[PDB]
Amino acid sequence: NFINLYTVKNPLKCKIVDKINLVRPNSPNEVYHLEINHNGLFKYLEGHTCGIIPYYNQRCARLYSISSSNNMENLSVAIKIHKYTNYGYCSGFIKNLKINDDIYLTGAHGYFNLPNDAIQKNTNFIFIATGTGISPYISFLKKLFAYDKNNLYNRNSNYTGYITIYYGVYNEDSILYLNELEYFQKMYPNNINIHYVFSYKQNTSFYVQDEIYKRKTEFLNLFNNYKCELYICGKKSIRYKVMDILKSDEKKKKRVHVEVY
Amino acid sequence: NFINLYTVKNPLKCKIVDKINLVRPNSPNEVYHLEINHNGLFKYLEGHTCGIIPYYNEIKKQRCARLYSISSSNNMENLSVAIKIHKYETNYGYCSGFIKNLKINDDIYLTGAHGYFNLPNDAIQKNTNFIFIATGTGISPYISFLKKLFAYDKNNLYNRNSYTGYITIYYGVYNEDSILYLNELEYFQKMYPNNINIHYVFSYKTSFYVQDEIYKRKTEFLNLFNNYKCELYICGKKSIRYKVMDILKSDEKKKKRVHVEVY
Ligand SMILES: Cc1cc2nc3c(=O)[nH]c(=O)nc-3n(C[C@H](O)[C@H](O)[C@H](O)COP(=O)(O)OP(=O)(O)OC[C@H]3O[C@@H](n4cnc5c(N)ncnc54)[C@H](O)[C@@H]3O)c2cc1C
Ligand SMILES: Cc1cc2nc3c(=O)[nH]c(=O)nc-3n(C[C@H](O)[C@H](O)[C@H](O)COP(=O)(O)OP(=O)(O)OC[C@H]3O[C@@H](n4cnc5c(N)ncnc54)[C@H](O)[C@@H]3O)c2cc1C
Ligand SMILES: Nc1ncnc2c1ncn2[C@@H]1O[C@H](COP(=O)(O)O)[C@@H](O)[C@H]1OP(=O)(O)O
Ligand SMILES: Nc1ncnc2c1ncn2[C@@H]1O[C@H](COP(=O)(O)O)[C@@H](O)[C@H]1OP(=O)(O)O
Repeated sequence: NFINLYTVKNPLKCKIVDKINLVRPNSPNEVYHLEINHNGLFKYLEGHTCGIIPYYNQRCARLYSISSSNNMENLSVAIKIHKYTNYGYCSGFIKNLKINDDIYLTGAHGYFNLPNDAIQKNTNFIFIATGTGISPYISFLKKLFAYDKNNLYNRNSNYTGYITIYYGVYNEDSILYLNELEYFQKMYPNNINIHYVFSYKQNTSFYVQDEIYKRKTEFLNLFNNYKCELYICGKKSIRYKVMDILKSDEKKKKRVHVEVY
Repeated sequence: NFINLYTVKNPLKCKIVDKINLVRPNSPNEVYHLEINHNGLFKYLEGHTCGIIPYYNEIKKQRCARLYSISSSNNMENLSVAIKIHKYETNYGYCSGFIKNLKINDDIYLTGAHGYFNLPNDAIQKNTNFIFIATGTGISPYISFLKKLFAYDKNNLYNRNSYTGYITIYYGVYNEDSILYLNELEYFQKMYPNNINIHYVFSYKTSFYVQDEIYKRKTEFLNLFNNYKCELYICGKKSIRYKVMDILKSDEKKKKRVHVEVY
């Protein structure tokens, strides 16, 4: 496996290649996409998180979902900058990062991966996310659809499954990896469908779970009839309402994946 | 004055006196109330947080502290803290697992105090009114406040001994068994029925959270904040903020009266 190949006691020294503002000006969020050069040495599968040790050489690491596929030279992450101005520990660190600065990662973590024969089987997917929770799904799509930023005009994909995405963000200027999401949507309209759920519409609260609930029968159809592998990434609450819909098998629980923070 | 007396560099060595399950069986949560003996050495005002450094000793050199709101009053010998145990898969959060495994009389290392989520310095004398808004462990500093204002003493609950302002509490939790510090909260409502009003918003029951309840009765909330010069506090989830603020919005001196601590 690629898990724990690097730890806080022997982290990988990497370099920042790019740092991009991921949101657009109507967003109340501040989120940076980081392109990180790891000399081909950081090993990972799509869905894995990496740890970043702020100000390394307190030695405390933070987890971040990898937003790139295995085949790509550099790796990437999306980091929301937390504020209370004071910043979160890592938040403050990422904020003052400069291009070509050193950054220390800890070996692959987590098990939020694709089934190992997803392309062969054309397995269908339900991806549910909020905020930065979209990152692993972006890494998933980049793999399944053989994405290439320098070669977007070709395809290239042997994946013929159907992917449904439910994504909750504040507004549309808060949708992360919109470039990619809109691209996949245009290039593969028979393979992918996306429902955005914006929290700004309120002020009743209405979130991504509530949308799933509105589409209960359709959601049940996809999971049951199309044997979708079901993923949840973001708010911890998403769980109960979505799990309830399914309940209303052990063979089924292996098809459900959860990563909340 | 008390901020950063203890740091990650010089943490205060304390003792676990008690460790109590704060929720009741129908709760899906696990949360422990820790009584901590700091030998009068840890200084704080009501509303402050302390840091706990998991696995600290005099292993590896991970000094990674987490903040927890103090739920006791200054006058109490020991200090209180309520910690939700975070799980995934089971695996535990970093500090969560450390607290999970904590025994009575174990060493625990504190930093602090931290924060400025504090009462007005003359609240009792001026009998100032309050609106406290909370979710989950966000009730903690409000418990601290109440213990100071109402002169709470576990060993002398049959005495009145209290402040005569009005406090309105909006508290969002999963269900009844998930109410943290239900004993105290029920004791305050029984003993000071004309000085406190608690509104519970249960998420187990579209979504409907604590802000939505407040938006449901926004005119009365407006009247409380404006007609009673209430100090407004918000502790818990970041989202609460905007829904509540908007009603207030539709300023310069009224922002001195609003307090927010989100996590
Ligand atoms: C499996 C997993 C995957 C994750 N993936 C991502 C991801 O892809 N992208 C992403 O952005 N994040 C992700 N996270 C979360 C991320 O790891 C961090 O938790 C996040 O970046 C905040 O870290 P921080 O050090 O900046 O904040 P911290 O310093 O750890 O503080 C945590 C929060 O408390 C607040 N805070 C800190 N100090 C105070 C204070 N004294 N008073 C009041 N408030 C305070 C901060 O504002 C912050 O919001 C993931 C987490 C997990 C567990
Ligand atoms: C001002 C302030 C006051 C606070 N007051 C309180 C309080 O009174 N009571 C309280 O309980 N908390 C409070 N908090 C939050 C608290 O400080 C901690 O953030 C909380 O205890 C979680 O810390 P942890 O080390 O156990 O989880 P961490 O290890 O830091 O991880 C954070 C979350 O991610 C999950 N996670 C970690 N690693 C993984 C992984 N590898 N894969 C998947 N998931 C993972 C954990 O389960 C956890 O839910 C407060 C925070 C602030 C900023
Ligand atoms: N309990 C919840 N369940 C699902 N989504 C939520 C919940 N609380 C907030 N959200 C939403 O998740 C999205 C991303 O949040 P974040 O930026 O904190 O990661 C936002 O739209 C946020 O709405 P809100 O605007 O109410 O915060
Ligand atoms: N965006 C939100 N705004 C207000 N309350 C929320 C939000 N998301 C969750 N909650 C609720 O706050 C309470 C405390 O949560 P926690 O246990 O995480 O501290 C829970 O009832 C939780 O409901 P839910 O059951 O939907 O998570």
